[PDB]
Amino acid sequence: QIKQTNAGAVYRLIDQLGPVSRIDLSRLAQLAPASITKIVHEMLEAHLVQELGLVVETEAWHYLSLRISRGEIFLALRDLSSKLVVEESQELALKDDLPLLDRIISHIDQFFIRHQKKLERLTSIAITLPGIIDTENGIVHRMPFYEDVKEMPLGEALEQHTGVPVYIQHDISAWTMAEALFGASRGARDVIQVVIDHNVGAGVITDGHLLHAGSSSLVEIGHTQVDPYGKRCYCGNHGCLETIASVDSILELAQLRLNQSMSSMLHGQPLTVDSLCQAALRGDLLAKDIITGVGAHVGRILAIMVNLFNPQKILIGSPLSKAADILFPVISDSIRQQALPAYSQHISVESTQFSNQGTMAGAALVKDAMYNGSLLIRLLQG
Amino acid sequence: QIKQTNAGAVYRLIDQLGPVSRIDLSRLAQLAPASITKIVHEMLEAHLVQELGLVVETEAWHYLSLRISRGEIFLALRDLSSKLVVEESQELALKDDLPLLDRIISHIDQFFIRHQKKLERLTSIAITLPGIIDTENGIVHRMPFYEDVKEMPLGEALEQHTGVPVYIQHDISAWTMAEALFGASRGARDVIQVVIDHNVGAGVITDGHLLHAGSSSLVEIGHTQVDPYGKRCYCGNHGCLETIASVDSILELAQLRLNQSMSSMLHGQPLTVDSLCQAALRGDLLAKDIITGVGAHVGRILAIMVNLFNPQKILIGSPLSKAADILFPVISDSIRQQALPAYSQHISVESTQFSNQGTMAGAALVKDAMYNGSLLIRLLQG
Ligand SMILES: [Zn+2]
Ligand SMILES: [Zn+2]
Repeated sequence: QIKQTNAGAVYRLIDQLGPVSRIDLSRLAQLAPASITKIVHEMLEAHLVQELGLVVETEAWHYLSLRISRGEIFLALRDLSSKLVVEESQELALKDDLPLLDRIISHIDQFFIRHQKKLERLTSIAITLPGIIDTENGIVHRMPFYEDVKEMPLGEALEQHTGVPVYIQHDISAWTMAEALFGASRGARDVIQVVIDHNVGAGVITDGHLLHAGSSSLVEIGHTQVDPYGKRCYCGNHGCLETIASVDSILELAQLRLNQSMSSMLHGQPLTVDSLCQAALRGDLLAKDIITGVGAHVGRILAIMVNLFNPQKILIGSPLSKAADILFPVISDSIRQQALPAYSQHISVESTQFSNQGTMAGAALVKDAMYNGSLLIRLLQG
Repeated sequence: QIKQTNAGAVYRLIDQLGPVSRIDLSRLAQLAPASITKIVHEMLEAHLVQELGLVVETEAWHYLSLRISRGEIFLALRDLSSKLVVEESQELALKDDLPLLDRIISHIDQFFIRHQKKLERLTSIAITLPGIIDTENGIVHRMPFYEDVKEMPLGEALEQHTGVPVYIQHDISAWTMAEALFGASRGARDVIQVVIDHNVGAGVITDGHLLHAGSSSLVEIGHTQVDPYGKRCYCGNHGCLETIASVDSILELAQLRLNQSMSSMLHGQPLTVDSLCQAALRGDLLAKDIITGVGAHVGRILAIMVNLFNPQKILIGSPLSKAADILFPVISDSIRQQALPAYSQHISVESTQFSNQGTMAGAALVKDAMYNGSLLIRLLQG
């Protein structure tokens, strides 16, 4: 276990600083040159690492990142650098004879069969899905569009099946980790990342650490009830924030409001977050009102979170950030009016660096597993 | 450094779950039989540990536990078990000639001079107080009752003056750790402890770690907005929890509504929190209304915190715990109504085991330093 951390800490460095020397790794990782020698030599003998100084070897090593969303599975074969080999997306019908679990395995098998020739060593699967997720054990408790899913052993069934580690994460936590490693929150101690998407929620980084990291519970603010009379949520409650502020719910609402309007510009195109944001940025009062509304709800909850966590940055990750110039000040205003001035004083509401499209976040699951060394040791089996 | 972590882990499992043999510790603390003999022996030598299995030897190992409050200082001499040896309190006037740091040091000096024959080995001094605290450097940045406190190096100075380690912490943080160690939350790796007195605060442990351990910030629930039409808070915003749940506001409101409700039992006695709670339990409509009122406000925040943190235990530390039969069900019901079913399902809202009068909390600071092995390393110094 001590071995596990050390290897990962040294891999991290090679990854981040390579070309880098054995001598340098020694001081930076605070580890005896002898330990560094040992760790590095295992890495060389596995082709996890190459010489020139030390550097990572990424081509020979692949992973699958899956993403699941409403009626769709995305699959991507990628290098450990995260470079894409092949990408597919497929129908995942919402209702079917077969359990979702199988249908999933089925899609994966088809992928390997199809692109079997592009495959180098498969190291792991990174999965990113909506729902209520035990990322420790890879259990999907409940999830949004496939009503059929209850305590689904996604992680275990897939490890059993592929013989490879399965890293499963919620979309939001995955994204938070991506922004932490590669994004807008690198080397930040205290961040709250809010995501307004098909999901509503947040990841938190406190004292430099991802809250709940590698535990079986997540930050689950999207399921704090805001309407005691609202629509049923897949969590098993009703009126959850996600019910009101998810992108899909905003758009259902806009549609209903649009139906009573004959004045709105949103009548010009099919209704999409993009047209929503486009219209609001022009001063369409309906569109603006809608975005303002979401602002108020998210602001409110974010304000509570500010009082508890005292973050340095707030990252909004969302299609609505197209309308940053309406959305962000509303969030800002809530936080200023609703959190301790001393905590709320010099807080920037800023957008996320990434838009989290496709399977891009999977890289954060893998690098994370390399860095904490868990995947690393599994790899050093050979 | 590397030796520390283990030594702390080792003392920890001997402390709670002793007597326990070498080999039983080998598997529990995950260190080789050879490493488990080494650490224990040093412990047998310095007498930190005794044989029978291995028991903690504590009677002849003292620390000074300090508590600063409104114009007052509590000093108490304690067993490493936390067993009281002697306990005194002094005047600490809000304004004086000799700076506060002096008068404090001066007080401690006098304590030792006084209780000399009862002293054994002084291991450390634990200090507990309100204010903003550099828990790391023992710097008191600011603190409520002594406006003259700015950047006070309480830690540095007392160590320099006494030569013993000096652990400083905020009331609520110390209390939160004290309930997890000796109190109502023993066993939980995850706890929200809400404190409702003249101030509203909270401590949160997730994964056996104090939230904000790595900074000077507090879980400032007191300032979360519970009422967008409420009254101004000293923070500047409106409708802060504290505005309504602080014992003071509660009595303020009771006083207001009592003034018209000449049915209130609350007319026979002067208006104390206790008479209020006594009357709520006797089913007085106003008292019960007011207590319920406070409950639903706190309940709402706690619902959000549950979704944030997923604790196993919620502890209320308050005079209002006298109304637990009323306050707690209302809080429980909020959580159940408002938070993620998975998280709301088996959660206990129970009362804090201690009221944190005096110094029963310092104890946690020392125990912690004994468990991370920092004090332990110091104590194997000689
Ligand atoms: Zn929900
Ligand atoms: Zn306030």
